[PDB]
Amino acid sequence: SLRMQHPVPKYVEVNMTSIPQGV
Amino acid sequence: SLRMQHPVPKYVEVNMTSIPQGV
Amino acid sequence: WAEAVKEPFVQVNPLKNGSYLVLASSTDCQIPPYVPSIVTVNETTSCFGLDFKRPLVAEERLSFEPRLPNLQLRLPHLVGIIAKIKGIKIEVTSSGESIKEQIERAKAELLRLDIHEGDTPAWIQQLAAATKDVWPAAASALQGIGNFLSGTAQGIFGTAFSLLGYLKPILIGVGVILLVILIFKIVSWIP
Amino acid sequence: KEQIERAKAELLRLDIHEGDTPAWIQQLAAATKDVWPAAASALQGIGNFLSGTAQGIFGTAFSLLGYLKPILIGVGVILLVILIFKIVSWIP
Amino acid sequence: LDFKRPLVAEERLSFEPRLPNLQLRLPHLVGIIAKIKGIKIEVTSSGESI
Amino acid sequence: YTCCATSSRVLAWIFLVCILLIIVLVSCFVTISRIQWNKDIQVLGPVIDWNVTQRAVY
Ligand SMILES: *[C@@H]1O[C@H](CO)[C@@H](O[C@@H]2O[C@H](CO)[C@@H](O[C@@H]3O[C@H](CO[C@H]4O[C@H](CO[C@H]5O[C@H](CO)[C@@H](O)[C@H](O)[C@@H]5O)[C@@H](O)[C@H](O[C@H]5O[C@H](CO)[C@@H](O)[C@H](O)[C@@H]5O[C@H]5O[C@H](CO)[C@@H](O)[C@H](O)[C@@H]5O)[C@@H]4O)[C@@H](O)[C@H](O[C@H]4O[C@H](CO)[C@@H](O)[C@H](O)[C@@H]4O)[C@@H]3O)[C@H](O)[C@H]2NC(C)=O)[C@H](O)[C@H]1NC(C)=O
Ligand SMILES: *[C@@H]1O[C@H](CO)[C@@H](O[C@@H]2O[C@H](CO)[C@@H](O[C@@H]3O[C@H](CO[C@H]4O[C@H](CO[C@H]5O[C@H](CO)[C@@H](O)[C@H](O)[C@@H]5O)[C@@H](O)[C@H](O[C@H]5O[C@H](CO)[C@@H](O)[C@H](O)[C@@H]5O[C@H]5O[C@H](CO)[C@@H](O)[C@H](O)[C@@H]5O)[C@@H]4O)[C@@H](O)[C@H](O[C@H]4O[C@H](CO)[C@@H](O)[C@H](O)[C@@H]4O)[C@@H]3O)[C@H](O)[C@H]2NC(C)=O)[C@H](O)[C@H]1NC(C)=O
Ligand SMILES: *[C@@H]1O[C@H](CO)[C@@H](O[C@@H]2O[C@H](CO)[C@@H](O[C@@H]3O[C@H](CO[C@H]4O[C@H](CO)[C@@H](O)[C@H](O[C@H]5O[C@H](CO)[C@@H](O)[C@H](O)[C@@H]5O)[C@@H]4O)[C@@H](O)[C@H](O[C@H]4O[C@H](CO)[C@@H](O)[C@H](O)[C@@H]4O)[C@@H]3O)[C@H](O)[C@H]2NC(C)=O)[C@H](O)[C@H]1NC(C)=O
Ligand SMILES: *[C@@H]1O[C@H](CO)[C@@H](O[C@@H]2O[C@H](CO)[C@@H](O[C@@H]3O[C@H](CO[C@H]4O[C@H](CO)[C@@H](O)[C@H](O[C@H]5O[C@H](CO)[C@@H](O)[C@H](O)[C@@H]5O)[C@@H]4O)[C@@H](O)[C@H](O[C@H]4O[C@H](CO)[C@@H](O)[C@H](O)[C@@H]4O)[C@@H]3O)[C@H](O)[C@H]2NC(C)=O)[C@H](O)[C@H]1NC(C)=O
Ligand SMILES: *[C@@H]1O[C@H](CO)[C@@H](O[C@@H]2O[C@H](CO)[C@@H](O[C@@H]3O[C@H](CO[C@H]4O[C@H](CO)[C@@H](O)[C@H](O)[C@@H]4O)[C@@H](O)[C@H](O)[C@@H]3O)[C@H](O)[C@H]2NC(C)=O)[C@H](O)[C@H]1NC(C)=O
Ligand SMILES: CCCCCCCCCCCCCCCCCCCC(=O)O[C@H](COC(=O)CCCCCCCCCCCCCC)COP(=O)(O)OCCN
Ligand SMILES: CCCCCCCCCCCCCCCCCCCC(=O)O[C@H](COC(=O)CCCCCCCCCCCCCC)COP(=O)(O)OCCN
Ligand SMILES: *[C@@H]1O[C@H](CO)[C@@H](O[C@@H]2O[C@H](CO)[C@@H](O)[C@H](O)[C@H]2NC(C)=O)[C@H](O)[C@H]1NC(C)=O
Ligand SMILES: *[C@@H]1O[C@H](CO)[C@@H](O[C@@H]2O[C@H](CO)[C@@H](O)[C@H](O)[C@H]2NC(C)=O)[C@H](O)[C@H]1NC(C)=O
Ligand SMILES: *[C@@H]1O[C@H](CO)[C@@H](O[C@@H]2O[C@H](CO)[C@@H](O)[C@H](O)[C@H]2NC(C)=O)[C@H](O)[C@H]1NC(C)=O
Ligand SMILES: CC(C)CCC[C@@H](C)[C@H]1CC[C@H]2[C@@H]3CC=C4C[C@@H](O)CC[C@]4(C)[C@H]3CC[C@]12C
Ligand SMILES: CC(C)CCC[C@@H](C)[C@H]1CC[C@H]2[C@@H]3CC=C4C[C@@H](O)CC[C@]4(C)[C@H]3CC[C@]12C
Repeated sequence: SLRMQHPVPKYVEVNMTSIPQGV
Repeated sequence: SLRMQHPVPKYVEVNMTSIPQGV
Repeated sequence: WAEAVKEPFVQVNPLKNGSYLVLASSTDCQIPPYVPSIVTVNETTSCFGLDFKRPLVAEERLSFEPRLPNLQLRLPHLVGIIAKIKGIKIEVTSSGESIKEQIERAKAELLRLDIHEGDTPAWIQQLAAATKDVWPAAASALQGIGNFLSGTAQGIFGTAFSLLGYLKPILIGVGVILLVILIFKIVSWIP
Repeated sequence: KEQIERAKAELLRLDIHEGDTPAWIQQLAAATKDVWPAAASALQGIGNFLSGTAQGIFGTAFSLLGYLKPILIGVGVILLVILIFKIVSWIP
Repeated sequence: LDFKRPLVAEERLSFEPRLPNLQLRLPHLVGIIAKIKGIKIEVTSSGESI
Repeated sequence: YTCCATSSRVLAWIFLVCILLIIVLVSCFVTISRIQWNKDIQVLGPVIDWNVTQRAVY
């Protein structure tokens, strides 16, 4: 007997935008 | 603008057993 | 204005339209550090130890959002040391200041943080952190001579140098007494 | 008396430095102008000499000779220790 | 100024908070540090090392 | 005796040279560390422009 856990790929989309002058 | 792809964890269970003498 | 802050720094504001405003001293979920940004995700995930949810689809209307002009800003090289030794939020430049005026502003202040008999190792470690970006070879040397006075033995050399530093006035005094003997003893040999 | 003994220690410790002598001398003049106008005009002159005359080469020279002070003493001491021995090794 | 004797009151069920006690070690020369700044200045944290 | 007298002489010379070198090593360190600090103060500092795309890490 030998139980194991194999990792399987995935992903989450992350958009980012700027803030001119930090305002 | 800046589009990105962040990895997110997951897993698949995998059981294994033996074959005495290779028969 | 500049102001010293505690590390690690994390600030996350949930916006009403369903995005998040992030400013953080460290990376997470691919978000760059030190520069702020408006962040949106296509599927619920945990970032900076809290849940960033996917927003509800919206209908597009005519916008009235302002678009400010962009702006490059040059700061003094040692802005971190200037903000630290004030212990309050302090003015460091103007938007439209010259290289010359900007520098001649904390120079006298900064020059008078000189080496002392009582914290040479702690001083030498500041000089390294200040020199690292300019001359990396020198930094690594200074850092070494720092840890020698602090660490090697039980810091006995640090102790020895600290003490020989404070004795300077006594040593001169003795030195002068030796000359006054030597001169007389010499003159009282010549026929 | 109380008013004066209030920023005196603070103010005394804004002393002359090897690294901004010309910029210091120009403050001393502005501070002295109302008290002693003759001295101010002098100090202001010796200010502009270290800053302006040539390409400020004298400012440079004095700034550098200021930072070297510890090396010079060290050498000076080595000369005495030679001179004394060389002198004592002439006397019969 | 005059500290007056208060009027007798009737006892009701209380909701007053009781905060935890706390020892706090300050620097030996805290008075000289506060004097040469001439503003209200941060001197330690609750849970800082010697 | 002569060896003991010679030893005392040689010891004193090495003891003198020992100090006169330490005087020169400390003197040189103070001069160089203080100049570098002066140069550190007058270097050009960083630039900030609020551009996120510029700071992307893959
Ligand atoms: C929650 O709310 C927040 C807001 O609080 C939402 O975030 C906002 O989302 C908006 C999307 O709806 C974003 O707008 C988009 O910005 C994009 C990037 O804009 C910049 O780059 C542009 C291109 O630059 C390159 O290319 C040009 C040549 O084309 C070169 O010259 C450059 O060098 C670059 O290489 C550029 O045009 C923009 O410039 C404008 O803005 C800056 C300041 O930010 C000014 O300095 C500029 O002067 C200029 O503004 C003036 O001129 C423009 C026209 O040129 C006018 O529109 C302005 O009114 C003003 O007069 C930036 O530098 C854009 O690419 C993108 O364009 C789309 O839409 C247009 C039509 O409007 C189409 O034609 C395009 O094809 C494209 O589809 C759009 O405008 C906001 O940036 C963002 N705001 C913030 C603060 O982050 C968030 O999404 C919300 N979340 C949710 C969940 O709803
Ligand atoms: C105007 O208003 C003000 C308020 O704004 C009024 O002032 C308040 O008046 C109150 C009286 O009504 C005072 O309350 C009384 O406090 C007494 C002292 O409490 C302290 O000491 C206690 C004993 O400590 C010794 O002994 C123990 C062993 O028994 C040892 O372990 C110790 O080392 C000491 O040797 C101690 O129990 C108390 O500890 C509690 O409080 C502190 C913080 O102050 C906490 O750190 C503790 O954890 C603890 O709080 C928790 O645990 C207790 C139970 O143990 C709970 O009750 C709490 O809710 C909490 O969970 C203090 O260190 C008390 O002796 C006195 O007790 C009387 O009442 C109880 C019943 O409640 C009886 O059983 C007793 O027999 C006794 O009659 C009472 O509580 C307020 O202190 C005071 N407030 C302030 C801020 O000064 C003022 O009077 C008003 N004026 C007018 C005119 O009306
Ligand atoms: C606001 O905007 C100003 C203007 O851009 C910024 O100040 C300028 O910063 C830049 C970049 O750091 C400096 O560029 C360097 O210029 C020198 C040559 O300078 C000489 O010639 C200039 C000709 O126009 C002249 O303006 C200068 O005059 C100033 O300086 C003298 C001397 O101190 C002073 O007396 C005057 O009163 C003026 O203050 C001066 O005569 C050049 O040698 C540099 O070359 C380097 O960089 C280039 C490009 O990378 C490289 O190719 C070279 O090899 C070398 O490494 C560099 O181009 C400019 O001198 C600054 N100008 C002023 C007026 O100060 C300012 O930083 C901005 N402020 C803020 C807050 O953001
Ligand atoms: C918050 O709480 C902390 C923890 O209590 C307070 O800090 C402590 O203060 C006490 C009281 O002033 C100090 O007690 C002394 O301890 C030394 C021995 O210290 C050595 O051994 C410790 C073993 O646990 C160890 O933690 C120490 O490590 C620290 O120091 C080293 C060296 O600088 C440093 O490298 C480490 O990183 C740590 O910082 C250390 O190895 C002991 O010699 C003292 O004895 C005197 O007092 C007793 C009792 O009166 C007396 O019997 C003796 O004769 C002698 O007079 C004394 O017990 C303790 O060292 C402090 N601990 C730390 C971690 O700093 C702190 O003050 C509180 N803060 C605030 C703001 O209130
Ligand atoms: C992060 O930014 C991304 C841009 O790089 C966003 O992707 C865009 O999201 C919109 C959502 O409305 C998509 O629009 C959909 O388009 C499909 C069909 O695609 C075709 O037509 C569109 C125009 O309608 C065109 O842009 C495409 O090129 C295709 O030709 C429709 O079925 C939908 O109903 C909807 O109209 C954009 O297609 C998409 N653009 C790109 C370049 O991928 C993304 O949404 C952002 N993510 C987050 C988390 O905010
Ligand atoms: C038990 C251990 C064994 C004993 C070891 C010692 C044996 C010594 C033998 C006898 C000789 C005595 C020598 C006398 C030394 C006196 C030191 C003087 C220190 C001193 O006054 O300097 C002041 C503080 O700096 C300081 O005090 C910093 C001093 C320098 C620290 C760095 C030492 C490491 C040097 C590394 C050398 C290699 C580097 C590359 C060359 C600043 O000077 P100022 O008072 O003029 O004021 C200038 C403006 N503030
Ligand atoms: C290429 C050009 C030609 C070369 C010219 C130079 C030739 C020199 C020839 C060899 C002789 C060398 C002489 C050694 C001089 C060393 C200077 C020492 C400077 C120094 O240590 O002073 C410190 C800073 O002041 C300063 O550094 C300020 C120094 C004075 C500046 C003013 C000079 C103008 C004088 C005008 C004279 C007329 C006025 C009326 C009499 C402060 O002193 P401290 O370290 O003891 O600390 C006291 C508490 N901070
Ligand atoms: C969020 O965006 C990610 C982009 O990483 C999407 O991931 C894709 O999912 C499909 C399945 O529909 C896969 O076939 C693709 O290979 C994935 N693309 C990648 C990894 O680039 C994801 O589907 C989106 N999630 C939601 C809920 O819309
Ligand atoms: C196959 O087995 C894996 C074990 O890795 C299961 O993974 C768990 O899934 C649940 C969601 O139902 C998570 O909450 C757990 O954290 C996962 N366990 C882990 C990673 O140990 C998976 O659900 C199973 N898949 C199927 C289709 O039954
Ligand atoms: C913000 O940063 C990005 C990346 O440095 C700049 O975009 C680049 O612009 C140059 C031309 O100047 C192009 O050759 C690159 O291909 C662009 N890179 C990318 C990834 O788009 C951008 O110009 C910067 N400034 C602004 C105002 O957006
Ligand atoms: C040890 C007995 C014989 C006394 C002899 C005197 C010697 C040790 C003393 C006299 C004057 C001293 C010098 C006085 C001033 C300085 C400047 C300081 O920044 C570095 C050390 C240095 C250069 C000292 C080194 C030690 C010194 C040369
Ligand atoms: C040039 C060679 C031969 C070395 C000779 C040593 C001479 C130049 C050195 C040794 C010690 C030095 C002095 C040490 C200290 C001070 C105090 C300072 O506030 C003014 C300069 C002054 C007075 C220095 C002048 C130059 C000096 C006299």
